[PDB]
Amino acid sequence: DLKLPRQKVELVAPPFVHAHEQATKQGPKIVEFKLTIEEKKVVIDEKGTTFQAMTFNGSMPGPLMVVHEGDYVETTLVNPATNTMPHNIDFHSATGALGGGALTLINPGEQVVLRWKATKTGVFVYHCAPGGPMIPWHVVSGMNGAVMVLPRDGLNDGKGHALKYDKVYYVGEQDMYVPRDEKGNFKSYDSPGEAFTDTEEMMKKLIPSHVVFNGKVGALTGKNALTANVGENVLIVHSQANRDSRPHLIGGHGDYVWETGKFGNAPEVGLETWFIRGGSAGAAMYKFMQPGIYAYVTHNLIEAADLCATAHFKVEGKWNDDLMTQVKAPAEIP
Amino acid sequence: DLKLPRQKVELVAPPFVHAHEQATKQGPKIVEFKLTIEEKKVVIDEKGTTFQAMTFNGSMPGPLMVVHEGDYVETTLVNPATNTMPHNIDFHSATGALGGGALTLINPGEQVVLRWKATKTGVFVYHCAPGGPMIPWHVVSGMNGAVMVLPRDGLNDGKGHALKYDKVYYVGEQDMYVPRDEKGNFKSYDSPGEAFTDTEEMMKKLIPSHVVFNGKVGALTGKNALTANVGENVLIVHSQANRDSRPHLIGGHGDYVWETGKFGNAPEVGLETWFIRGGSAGAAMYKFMQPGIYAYVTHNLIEAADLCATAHFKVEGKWNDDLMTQVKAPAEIP
Amino acid sequence: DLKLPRQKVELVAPPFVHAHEQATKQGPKIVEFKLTIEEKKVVIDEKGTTFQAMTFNGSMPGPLMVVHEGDYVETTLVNPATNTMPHNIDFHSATGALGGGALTLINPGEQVVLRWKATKTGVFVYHCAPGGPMIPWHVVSGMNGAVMVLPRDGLNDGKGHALKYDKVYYVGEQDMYVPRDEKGNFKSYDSPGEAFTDTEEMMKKLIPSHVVFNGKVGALTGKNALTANVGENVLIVHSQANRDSRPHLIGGHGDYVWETGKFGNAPEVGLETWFIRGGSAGAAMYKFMQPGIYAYVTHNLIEAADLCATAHFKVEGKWNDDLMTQVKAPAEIP
Ligand SMILES: OC[C@H]1O[C@@](CO)(O[C@H]2O[C@H](CO)[C@@H](O)[C@H](O)[C@H]2O)[C@@H](O)[C@@H]1O
Ligand SMILES: OC[C@H]1O[C@@](CO)(O[C@H]2O[C@H](CO)[C@@H](O)[C@H](O)[C@H]2O)[C@@H](O)[C@@H]1O
Ligand SMILES: OC[C@H]1O[C@@](CO)(O[C@H]2O[C@H](CO)[C@@H](O)[C@H](O)[C@H]2O)[C@@H](O)[C@@H]1O
Ligand SMILES: O=N[O-]
Ligand SMILES: O=N[O-]
Ligand SMILES: O=N[O-]
Ligand SMILES: O=N[O-]
Ligand SMILES: O=N[O-]
Ligand SMILES: O=N[O-]
Ligand SMILES: O=N[O-]
Ligand SMILES: O=N[O-]
Ligand SMILES: O=N[O-]
Ligand SMILES: O=N[O-]
Ligand SMILES: O=N[O-]
Ligand SMILES: O=N[O-]
Ligand SMILES: O=N[O-]
Ligand SMILES: O=N[O-]
Ligand SMILES: O=N[O-]
Ligand SMILES: [Cu+2]
Ligand SMILES: [Cu+2]
Ligand SMILES: [Cu+2]
Ligand SMILES: [Cu+2]
Ligand SMILES: [Cu+2]
Ligand SMILES: [Cu+2]
Repeated sequence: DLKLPRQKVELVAPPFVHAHEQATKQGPKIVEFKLTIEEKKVVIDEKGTTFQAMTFNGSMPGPLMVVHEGDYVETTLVNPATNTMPHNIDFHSATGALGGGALTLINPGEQVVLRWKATKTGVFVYHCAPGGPMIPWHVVSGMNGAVMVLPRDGLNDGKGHALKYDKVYYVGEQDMYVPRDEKGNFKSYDSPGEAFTDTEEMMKKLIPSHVVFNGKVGALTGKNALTANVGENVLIVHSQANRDSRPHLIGGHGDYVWETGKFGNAPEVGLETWFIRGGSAGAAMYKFMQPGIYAYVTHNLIEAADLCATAHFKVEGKWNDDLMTQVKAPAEIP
Repeated sequence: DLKLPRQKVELVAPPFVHAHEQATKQGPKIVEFKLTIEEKKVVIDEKGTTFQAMTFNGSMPGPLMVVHEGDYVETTLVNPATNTMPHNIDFHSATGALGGGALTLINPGEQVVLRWKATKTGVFVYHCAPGGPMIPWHVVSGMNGAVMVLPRDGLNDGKGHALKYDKVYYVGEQDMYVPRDEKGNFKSYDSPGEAFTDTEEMMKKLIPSHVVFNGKVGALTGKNALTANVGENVLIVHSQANRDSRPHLIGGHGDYVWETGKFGNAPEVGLETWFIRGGSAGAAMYKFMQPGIYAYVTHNLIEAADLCATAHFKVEGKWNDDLMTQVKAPAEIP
Repeated sequence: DLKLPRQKVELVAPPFVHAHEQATKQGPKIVEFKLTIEEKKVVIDEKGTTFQAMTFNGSMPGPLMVVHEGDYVETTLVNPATNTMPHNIDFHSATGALGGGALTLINPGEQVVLRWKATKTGVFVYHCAPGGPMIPWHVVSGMNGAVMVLPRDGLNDGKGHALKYDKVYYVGEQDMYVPRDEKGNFKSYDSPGEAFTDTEEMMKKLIPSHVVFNGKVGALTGKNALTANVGENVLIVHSQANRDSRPHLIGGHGDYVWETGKFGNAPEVGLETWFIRGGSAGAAMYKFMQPGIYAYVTHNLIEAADLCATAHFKVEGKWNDDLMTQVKAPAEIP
């Protein structure tokens, strides 16, 4: 059958990304991944609101999988008996059978092994899609992540120059729909099944209660701020499986941006704000020039500041007064 | 006056497209079309919800008109006396007089003949726009379609290679605003006029009750699924006259995509999901690689699965195990 | 310290733009601007609805600032003692300190002077961002504008040809959130502070009551319509600091469009409708071909016609019957 070398990957939780090569001299391999589904009640904000989450590998988003063009991605999807619902997986990077969804439906207690050839480069969403109304419900419950398919020569700028990142982060954005009771408090539920009727009613009204990165308000702040140093080129992969987003690095730019997320297209340069279409992943790289704190947001600022969609970067290095300076500090008007 | 050959087109209902050439050796012609407006009460979902529709040629969307750059498009717009409202037409492909709207206002019982030169290539919306608050109301009642203006040399990839499609489909997406009564059932009305006050109130809240393709939930499924064979290159024109959409072919890609819809720009390649700005048409071509059923959706999955915005393709041919295979069918976890 | 020539600019209120060069033989300068914040109650519609606005220089949007790549932009931001709140400024064109926001927080009675180097070309949002939930509130209260950073050689089409505009207009789009009382009338408030709790509650629901250009329904109509002549190339800069928009010139096109707004990228050509991601500015140029009235809208037509987002152009010149003609005026159907 398929006679290529096998390579296992140990996935790591977002926003971090498992170790990988950008450019590689390896030829095609069968790259082996395991995703174990976990349904669990989680806390999504600083007020203690709870949420019936459904996850790949315990996280929102599911972890970033990284391969190269022409690799074969062999995923063991596991649905333990401790879960209540069937689940599957649709890879937007894959060709056929509803992205794999038609070949991966598993009941609690089952697993399945799907292989797909990575013929399309870029960052792509993966998500659960059991069928019918279950599709949006599983997705907005957290069951989505992304996979990055790099060219074997690494990234380029479309003008012949290599673009090498010093680090990569994966920001998965999640629209969440938590119903409220009559007096206006968020509801808690004993199971995903019990949450479904109220949650679907809200979903159909198309206004989320929360829009978060990495599964919670504030997830990518404080101890868990993203980091960089002045001089480092950082790739930020952003996904949104269900709803549009408009990423922006406050105090920075997107030096090279693939907003549609596909490396067969040259990046755009020098963006302020870019656009992640719901159902996609995109990527932006930026070389930090200034130390200090940055915020990384969706630039619907209501969503960013009030519904949860803000991350921070803490950046080390030397301030550049040529690029920016406070000529006169705040003072009384003359 | 204008001394060119005249060619009549027999329009066909969406999602099909009237016969045309891609590349042509014909020079400019006056291409003659007729659109007859029909106001009618229709059923829009499988529950039997009704809707006061306003249409060009009896369909939602109106039919796709196809011409070549430099042709003159001569449209006889007819508003029969059996209708209740005035109507007109604005072609986004046309130059001057509000796209034609300022030259085509016709009362019931009248017709008008407008000619415009097709100086801009791409796919474009056309829609009714009588004036003032009537503009959105006529559009979201169904009065919109599209027109495709092909280069005379056919389509290309921006790198010198021809792109020829084997077939083309037109998917018109419609945001609909059907009010509900106090207990939560959709309302029915005796005329568009009677539907207006409740419908406008809802419209201004910017949340549709239904988002459909080809005028109804399920229109492009079952007997009426789109079709292809493995090896066929299919062009999918997508329009949305009032509201954004994010098309996605589940199990496929956009091999070549003009998301802004204009053929003077090279297509993007290898997309997962693309973006149709409200007030526009875009186009994507894909060469099918795998047989089976595909879904074509807007990738707000709530809209797709719960509000109506899903089409199917049924594709014939041989499965390609190199691209995808089920290595191990669902089984008990060891 | 920084030993370059200083040049003062006298800002002008939108939609007009202060005098500037496109291509220039000047080298880098320190270009001096002053922005004075004004909190004020204004009328936003033809019904007399009032609104607690917060502005740079008294206008919504704040005025367009125009410089060239490599200039240094030195802004004196003034917060008079007659205001009630602290304020600051974040330039999306700037690098470091949250775009300047971390260096410009001023209480009523204070001013501050910030300099930033214009290292990124394009049109960019600037906006207030005091911190936390105040960020969206100040922005949607009106505290946003834009800055254009031109290449020193002026604009080009990406194919070696200069693009010179005959005039430029700045259309700032504002999503506004005015609460209603129980019977359904818009509320009035005595201060921004008093408006905050009801306004934030509404904001978080993500549906504006009004979407306007230049601060009011109808602002860019009648006496204050935009103007052009047949043959003139007009640049239209469009910004939206918080929420997406989809500009469209009814009866025209975007001949050259930078929808992401950044001049290091070639423009797209021949668009019908383009997309301004919330948190950005973009630009479109069009050479008028036909006289008469045009509407310039967001092509969510509900927003355009019903919530306020329509401007007009009045264009002088000779009608071109080759491009469009009414072959037969409205007449009884035979
Ligand atoms: O960045 C992708 C963009 O760059 C071009 C060159 O303009 O092609 C480059 O990237 C391709 C994909 O990695 C390489 O195959 C090619 O050799 C390299 O020049 C464009 O063709 C492409 O759209
Ligand atoms: O696909 C459009 C894109 O292709 C280029 C070549 O890079 O031009 C091609 O298409 C034009 C429009 O059909 C032809 O006139 C031209 O001859 C052909 O090379 C780009 O200029 C254009 O943006
Ligand atoms: O329009 C920007 C686009 O044009 C290209 C040429 O294809 O570069 C032009 O514009 C640059 C920025 O103004 C100039 O530096 C350059 O000399 C000029 O050719 C592209 O490289 C660019 O993306
Ligand atoms: O109190 N129930 O929503
Ligand atoms: O610049 N950010 O809100
Ligand atoms: O305080 N920084 O976003
Ligand atoms: O990294 N030095 O501050
Ligand atoms: O703060 N005094 O100038
Ligand atoms: O029952 N009327 O909405
Ligand atoms: O892959 N589609 O939901
Ligand atoms: O069952 N297919 O979408
Ligand atoms: O077309 N053959 O299955
Ligand atoms: O289904 N049994 O492995
Ligand atoms: O009447 N108060 O909303
Ligand atoms: O063409 N404009 O609605
Ligand atoms: O009447 N013109 O929009
Ligand atoms: O400008 N002449 O109508
Ligand atoms: O209006 N009469 O043909
Ligand atoms: Cu699932
Ligand atoms: Cu999907
Ligand atoms: Cu009409
Ligand atoms: Cu229109
Ligand atoms: Cu402020
Ligand atoms: Cu900002």
